[PDB]
Amino acid sequence: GSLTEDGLSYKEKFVVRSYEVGSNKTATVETIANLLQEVGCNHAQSVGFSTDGFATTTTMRKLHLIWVTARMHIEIYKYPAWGDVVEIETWCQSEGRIGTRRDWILKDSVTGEVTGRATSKWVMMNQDTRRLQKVSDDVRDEYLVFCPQEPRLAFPEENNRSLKKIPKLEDPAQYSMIGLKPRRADLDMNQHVNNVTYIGWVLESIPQEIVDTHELQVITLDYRRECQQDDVVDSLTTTTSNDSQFLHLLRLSGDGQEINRGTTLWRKK
Amino acid sequence: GSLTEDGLSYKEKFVVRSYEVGSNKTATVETIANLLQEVGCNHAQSVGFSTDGFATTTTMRKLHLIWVTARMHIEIYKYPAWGDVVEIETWCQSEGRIGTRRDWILKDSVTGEVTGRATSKWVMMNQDTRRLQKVSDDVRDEYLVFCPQEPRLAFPEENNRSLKKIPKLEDPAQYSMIGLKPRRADLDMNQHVNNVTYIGWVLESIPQEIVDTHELQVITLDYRRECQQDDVVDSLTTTTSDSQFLHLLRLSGDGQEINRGTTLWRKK
Ligand SMILES: Cc1ncsc1C(=O)N1CCNC(=O)C1
Ligand SMILES: Cc1ncsc1C(=O)N1CCNC(=O)C1
Repeated sequence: GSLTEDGLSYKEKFVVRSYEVGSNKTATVETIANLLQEVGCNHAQSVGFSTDGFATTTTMRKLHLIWVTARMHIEIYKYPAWGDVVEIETWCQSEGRIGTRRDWILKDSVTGEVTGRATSKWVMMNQDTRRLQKVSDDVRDEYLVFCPQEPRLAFPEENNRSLKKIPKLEDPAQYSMIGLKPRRADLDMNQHVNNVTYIGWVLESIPQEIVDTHELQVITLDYRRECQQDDVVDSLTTTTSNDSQFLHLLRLSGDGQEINRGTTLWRKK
Repeated sequence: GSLTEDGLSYKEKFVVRSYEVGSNKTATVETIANLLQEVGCNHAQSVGFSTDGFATTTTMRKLHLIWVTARMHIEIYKYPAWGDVVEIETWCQSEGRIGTRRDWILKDSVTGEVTGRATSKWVMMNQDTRRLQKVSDDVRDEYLVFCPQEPRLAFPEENNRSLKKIPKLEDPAQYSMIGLKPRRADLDMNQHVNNVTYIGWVLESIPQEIVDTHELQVITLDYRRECQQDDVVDSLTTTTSDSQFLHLLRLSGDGQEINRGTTLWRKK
């Protein structure tokens, strides 16, 4: 991988692995999400961020602050097959005091065509108190160093799916998968549950017949609260709709505390 | 990746990923096991095996046969850190009518030193009846085309750890993790639970304090029966001792054994 000529974005190629594919012999959405996270991490290292798994700036370390995901939105047109080379371009942008955004474009390395796109919103959090906060002036000035100054969006459109409000699923759910627990392979190097695991848990309550007959086209996931290593999760899904749409909810199995909410759009194979 | 000059082994380089590492910022044993499986699949594709996830020969397809894992043994001296390049060399060998073996050597790409080694035993199974079989004359002939004819072993030593008999853990277990279930990311392209998932489930019953203070040096795992997509597993562990453990994976309900194994850990 490497930064582009202007030093304002980063590109990396990946060869899709045997264990990274599903029944259709193409990359799962979890493999796509792991690759987005990997290229994001390589971009951060290349522009001088912390090499400790937290990707913080100098001002962030002085104030004991970290970036936490608020939303992930992924749209896939073609999933790369086992053995194909996918090229992913990524860049960051500051959104005033709200937070920051990381965007991605996925391409077929051979044809050069765009096969997918993604966007993620990140918010500032104090590492100690776990309280969300606004982005300060000094942090906004550090982002100018490596971010394009004219707006560059993976999802530019006037009314795009990436910015839609997601409602809270009402009981009873149409489908459910209960008692989901993370194992050590679900944790990152800092022992927090990997953001990609929440995607897999959301999808666990989609009926197998939908997965067997449809391709996942869009997924939008809101991150409300973290699942801990010793927490147990319930994944709930209700149909909201040639195209199938679902509303999703992840909550703690005990008290029912919400951890994530989201939506998926599937098209017939 | 590519076959070596003699066409009897295969080499591939991997850059260790951010999500592939543990708290020590080095590759987990599950990442090592996934990389062994990946280079194994690339080797099979390059020597003309089926490209459907089963890696069968032409006589295996006519007889409706597939290879199933009987044992996996991995010994790691140094786990590669996040961003390091690891080089893995793999080859196969026929063991008469018993089955076949796939062996691996892991090296630090920069220094050229051996940082680990692995060996796996595979047995023939009829895909329809699920009955184990011996390897027939015709499939032993096909293995001669891409396997070294003089013995090449990752664990050559007589009476080594990779060939030891593993006992069955007796209740009560000292430690346990119950109610483990596979999700879709645990399945392979043919919807069977990935062999690497069983390694993770074995390790789930090791106390966190052992993981925090020790490095895993050796793991030997026997595969007895497959966990299905709708099965629930209990992982049991008892200390037998350097720290050594005896492990058992069994179905949550009736207690049917699926795997048994051992691990050896060294103080950090
Ligand atoms: C530079 C940056 N700005 C907003 S997100 C982000 C980033 O690259 N990451 C990936 C690693 N860990 C994180 O928490 C965030
Ligand atoms: C060629 C060969 N011979 C014994 S094991 C093996 C092998 O490469 N694999 C990896 C893919 N799927 C399998 O079932 C076994």
